[PDB]
Amino acid sequence: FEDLDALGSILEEKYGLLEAHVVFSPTPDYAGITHDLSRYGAEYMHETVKDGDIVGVSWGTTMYQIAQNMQPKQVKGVEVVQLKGGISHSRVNTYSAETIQLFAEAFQTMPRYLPLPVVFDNADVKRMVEKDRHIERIIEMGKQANIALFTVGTVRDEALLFRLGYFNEEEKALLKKQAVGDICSRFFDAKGNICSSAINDRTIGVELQDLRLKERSILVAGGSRKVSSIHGALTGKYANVLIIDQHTARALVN
Amino acid sequence: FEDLDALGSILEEKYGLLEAHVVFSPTPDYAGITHDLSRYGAEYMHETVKDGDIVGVSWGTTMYQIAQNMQPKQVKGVEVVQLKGGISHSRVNTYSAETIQLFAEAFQTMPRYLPLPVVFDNADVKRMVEKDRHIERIIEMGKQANIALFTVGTVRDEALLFRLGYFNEEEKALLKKQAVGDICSRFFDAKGNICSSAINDRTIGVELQDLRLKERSILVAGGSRKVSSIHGALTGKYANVLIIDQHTARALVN
Ligand SMILES: *CC[C@H](O)[C@H](O)COP(=O)(O)O
Ligand SMILES: *CC[C@H](O)[C@H](O)COP(=O)(O)O
Ligand SMILES: [Co+2]
Ligand SMILES: [Co+2]
Ligand SMILES: [Mg+2]
Ligand SMILES: [Mg+2]
Ligand code: NI
Ligand code: NI
Ligand code: NI
Ligand code: NI
Ligand code: NI
Ligand code: NI
Repeated sequence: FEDLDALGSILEEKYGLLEAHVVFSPTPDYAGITHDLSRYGAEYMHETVKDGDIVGVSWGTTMYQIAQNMQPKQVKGVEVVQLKGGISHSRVNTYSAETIQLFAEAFQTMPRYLPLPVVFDNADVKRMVEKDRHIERIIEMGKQANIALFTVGTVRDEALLFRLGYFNEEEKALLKKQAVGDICSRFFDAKGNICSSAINDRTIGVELQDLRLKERSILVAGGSRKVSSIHGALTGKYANVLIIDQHTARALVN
Repeated sequence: FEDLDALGSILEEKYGLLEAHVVFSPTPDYAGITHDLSRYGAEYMHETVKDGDIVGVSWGTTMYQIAQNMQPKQVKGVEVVQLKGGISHSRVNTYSAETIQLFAEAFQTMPRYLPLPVVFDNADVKRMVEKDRHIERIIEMGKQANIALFTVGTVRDEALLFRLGYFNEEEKALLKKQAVGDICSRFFDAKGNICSSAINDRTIGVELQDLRLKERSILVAGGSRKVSSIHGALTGKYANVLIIDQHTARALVN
């Protein structure tokens, strides 16, 4: 038995967080953890979002589970914006559109989509694509967002970001060796530093340093497979609110 | 009363078509015509598509109605590919994804999406985007397609292609004055000639001259608002199969 409050305050002081929410999940398996964290993430969002908020959302399996658990809230003037594009160049679907739809619906608004892949083949195309005024507006809304909600990814073989046709096998091998994970599809190492300036320069979406400026940058993540990823993310100070299970919390404190 | 067979053979000889299918629609209103043409289009597709076919589909209100009326067919080895991207930069939705999903489902396959807008801000970005190998593959499948299904659009104020954030007001004014319509979002005049090489050079999707090479290039269109558009399309020889109502057929013969 962990005093979840004790673990929370330890994480808060260790990583300089505004809030650490240690959620009880009875078993250490990833599915079970994720389910419990997604549930509390949805409750936290419902409690937190208020009139006039600009809310940035990520995508992926965690974010879709949170979305699926969202319940409506009577708020006015809320904007919900996609923080990174979710277009795939493979048959694999990110469900980014469905995820943001569910969040926007909860908050009585319509989704502000970012209708792009997150990674492009080269920095020249990225720079030409990002200059489209519609894209610029969406990226600027992502910067304005006072609330950002995301997870951290892994570099496992079946990592979603390795299945979307973005990367060649040399790049995947590099990331598997040199990154611990991604936030919004930007890859960092164990110290939170950007792994590859070249790959980062091919990416359209919220910049990691911009997350540090927000009223709430909320990281929802847990499981043994994400311990190192979370540690990197927190070391980089990319989130000020952490929603985590007690197994993973203990692993980080230890 | 029109002998629909007589009108058909007249259109066939007038425009050098492989097939003209004159569909009876009792009233001249656009909704009524479109419904009847969409229904027969779905039946024609069901009858026509066979094992191994590569089928290219367009999008828009006509194409979505056809899609909604499609019934399944037990065929093997069929590919269904999007002929032009359907991403919008406004809140207006083309339903391109839902349209191709319904066609692919009918033909026992999964959609080959073109995850792009059809028009880009400038020719430089278009050229850089089209070089992505995934995009190249989809465009090449569109060229390989032995069956292409499309409508022709108008240049009315509420034309779908004027509502997607592609064009500034100067460009819309130019197109309204100088084009009669579009096939797959490429604009032509009354003689079937491309209106603007500049706008055409900003467009990713099936090239009009490539439609002329296919076993079946199927144009489904009717209504007084599309008479001039259809005439331009047929004058350019972009379709070898026409599905049209008897009101519009009479207007073209007259
Ligand atoms: C946007 C990509 C996510 O950061 C991550 O790689 C995948 O999310 P899940 O781990 O929740 O699938
Ligand atoms: C892909 C655009 C279509 O050619 C056309 O502009 C619109 O289709 P509907 O006329 O069927 O809406
Ligand atoms: Co190899
Ligand atoms: Co004006
Ligand atoms: Mg549980
Ligand atoms: Mg009818
Ligand atoms: Ni409430
Ligand atoms: Ni450390
Ligand atoms: Ni444990
Ligand atoms: Ni049949
Ligand atoms: Ni003529
Ligand atoms: Ni009539």
